[PDB]
Amino acid sequence: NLAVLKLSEQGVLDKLKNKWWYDKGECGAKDSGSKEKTSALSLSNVAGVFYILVGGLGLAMLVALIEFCYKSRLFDRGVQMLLTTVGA
Amino acid sequence: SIMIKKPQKSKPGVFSFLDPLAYEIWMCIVFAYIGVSVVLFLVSRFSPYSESTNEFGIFNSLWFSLGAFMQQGCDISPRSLSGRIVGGVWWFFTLIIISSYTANLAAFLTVERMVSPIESAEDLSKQTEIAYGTLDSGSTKEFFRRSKIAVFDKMWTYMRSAEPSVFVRTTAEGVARVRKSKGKYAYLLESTMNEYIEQRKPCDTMKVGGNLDSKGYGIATPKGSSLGTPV
Amino acid sequence: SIMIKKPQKSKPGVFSFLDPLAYEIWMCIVFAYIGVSVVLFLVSRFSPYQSSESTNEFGIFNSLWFSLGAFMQQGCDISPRSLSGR
Amino acid sequence: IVGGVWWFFTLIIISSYTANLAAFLTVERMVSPIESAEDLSKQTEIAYG
Amino acid sequence: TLDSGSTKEFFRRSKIAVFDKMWTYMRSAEPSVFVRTTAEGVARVRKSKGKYAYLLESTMNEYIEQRKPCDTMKVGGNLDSKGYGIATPKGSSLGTPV
Amino acid sequence: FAAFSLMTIAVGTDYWLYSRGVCKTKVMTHSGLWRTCCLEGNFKGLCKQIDHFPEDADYEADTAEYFLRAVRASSIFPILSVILLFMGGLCIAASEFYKTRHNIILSAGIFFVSAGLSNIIGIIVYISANAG
Ligand SMILES: N=C(N)NCCC[C@H](N)C(=O)NCCCNCCCNCCCCCNC(=O)[C@H](CC(N)=O)NC(=O)Cc1ccc(O)cc1O
Ligand SMILES: N[C@@H](CCC(=O)O)C(=O)O
Ligand SMILES: N[C@@H](CCC(=O)O)C(=O)O
Repeated sequence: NLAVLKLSEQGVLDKLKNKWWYDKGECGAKDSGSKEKTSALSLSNVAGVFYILVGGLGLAMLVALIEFCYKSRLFDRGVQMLLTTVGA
Repeated sequence: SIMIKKPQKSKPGVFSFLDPLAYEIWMCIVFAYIGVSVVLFLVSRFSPYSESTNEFGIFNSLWFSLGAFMQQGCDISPRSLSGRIVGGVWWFFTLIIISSYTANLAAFLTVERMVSPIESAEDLSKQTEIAYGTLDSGSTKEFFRRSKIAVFDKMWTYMRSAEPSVFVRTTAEGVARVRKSKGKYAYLLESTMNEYIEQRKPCDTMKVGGNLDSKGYGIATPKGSSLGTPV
Repeated sequence: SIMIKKPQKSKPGVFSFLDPLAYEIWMCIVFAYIGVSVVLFLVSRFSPYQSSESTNEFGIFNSLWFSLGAFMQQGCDISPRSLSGR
Repeated sequence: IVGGVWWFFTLIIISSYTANLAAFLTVERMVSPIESAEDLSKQTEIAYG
Repeated sequence: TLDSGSTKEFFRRSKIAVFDKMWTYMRSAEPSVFVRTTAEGVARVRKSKGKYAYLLESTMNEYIEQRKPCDTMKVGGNLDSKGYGIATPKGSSLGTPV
Repeated sequence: FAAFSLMTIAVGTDYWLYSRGVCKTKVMTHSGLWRTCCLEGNFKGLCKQIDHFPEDADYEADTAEYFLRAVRASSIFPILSVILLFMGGLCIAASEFYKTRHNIILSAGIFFVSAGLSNIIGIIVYISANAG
């Protein structure tokens, strides 16, 4: 009972805990958590941008196709008043 | 001082400005360039109904896409609905990538220096990866024996608990051991030895950290002879 | 204490380009875009006084195009050409 | 094919220019008139004892 | 520190060299860096304007932090592992049931 | 015809990339689409058929790492290039017959364009899941 208090007073417990937990920092994140790598951009980062690009291409082409489909074969100034009243 | 194998640094090549993108991205952007311009051409010249009213062709489109890509403006704009709705997508495409480019080139143009490994010998007490020894029958070896600083004590503990022998018999032996260890065996010697090894070919060695103490070379005489005071 | 495994490093997803700005800010962007385009349309085409209405080329759709073009750093061909839309 | 090359040039140049401009306008480095003295031999201006 | 205090006695009896120099500065004080009560030291640090630090125990520290006007702040980590307990006169019958 | 030939060759192919891997468990790799065939070892030319089966933290419906793999180890976008490309080749071959309607060959080039679009998507997803 007296001896354990002597150890806690003189910090031998701290010293031993440091020796058997903190001096053996071995695996990964403890050692390499405070370092720095700059960059190199890979394609896996930027893929949805290309996806949006190609999808917009297909959408625009579809719009032109149905435009030519329509012009191969608002309305009633008048009922525009009905539309704006029901919209208001 | 501490002497370890100098890590081989990379030199920037001639084409060291295309660095913050990868070659896959550089080919994909070219492919997308071709595709966007030809789709714009297809939607442009499509018999609208008269025909020579619109101004877009393959060639106009080919450099329209480019002058949209690099921020240089253009000469004309798509006026059809679908031409506008594809050009907006190309605008949104450039605004991400070229911003990424400049913002990352700003990162590449800040640092080029290596992260400087096991410095100040405290990690030589902490890790168990890179070995290290001294010269046998040597004052440094006796210094780590008789030393009372706790980090040096743990270093001496690791050195006496060695499998195989971390010690050597001569200086050039330890030199060749570190030149062949590939960052796995450190060495300890004196700073003058260290800088002389540094100033020779093949310069593959490197001094790290600072010093540890203040030793001194002197002239040695047998105790009590008449040569002492005149020397 | 609770111990479980290590998890795997989740790389960022597809819609990660718009990440550095918050969704509310994007919403206010869209609303301001629509509002600015509509207000510019209102400022033009306001019986400008035989060209008494076609003095400008700013239709509603043209103004929409102008706002979108000016937002992403490529100016379009047309210009506001008169006071109070500018 | 002159102009597009010139555009590629202007992009890669000024993007490199505007990388860290703000660091170059607050530097405030020193002057250090002499170091290994020898102008204490050469000039007559600054005394020393 | 707090006078008649275990922390003050700890810095007296301490043998770690940084704490020894701290105790040296504390005993070589002009004027008295010590106080007589906790709230005295509290008011001294609240009026010192970054010129007088204070030492106390972490529970006291976080309780002072969670009150108005919140103008105080815990810095750094801990230093040791103390513990509160129940105290009895030596040898009475209350010891083991408590 | 040359485009159709090159696309069918590139699909019917075990040589796209070269890396360091294995041949058949339980080395410079002659890797391709699904036959991750190999060379320069104990045996040269034993073409293992590859698919997806990692040993992960049990991603349940992690879509960007699951549906992506589903499109990867079933080349639908690359094969659709062959589909549309021969479809457009059929239309340009049918240019002569049933002619003088000045409308049919417009439909032809649409397939060639969209086949290229499928090709570029397939290249993107292949590089993506290689780095995946
Ligand atoms: N009737 C008869 N007869 N004839 C009539 C004929 C008339 C004729 N059609 C006619 O009138 N034509 C008129 C056409 C005129 N159109 C010209 C319009 C051209 N406008 C182009 C403007 C493009 C501006 C590009 N801006 C950028 O790229 C900017 C500027 C910069 N900092 O470099 N880019 C950036 O800022 C990038 C950037 C941003 C932030 C940053 O921290 C770092 C960066 O690199
Ligand atoms: N001058 C030293 C060199 C070897 C050492 O430092 O241990 C000696 O003669 O002992
Ligand atoms: N619990 C401590 C508080 C004062 C101090 O830490 O010095 C005591 O009673 O002594």
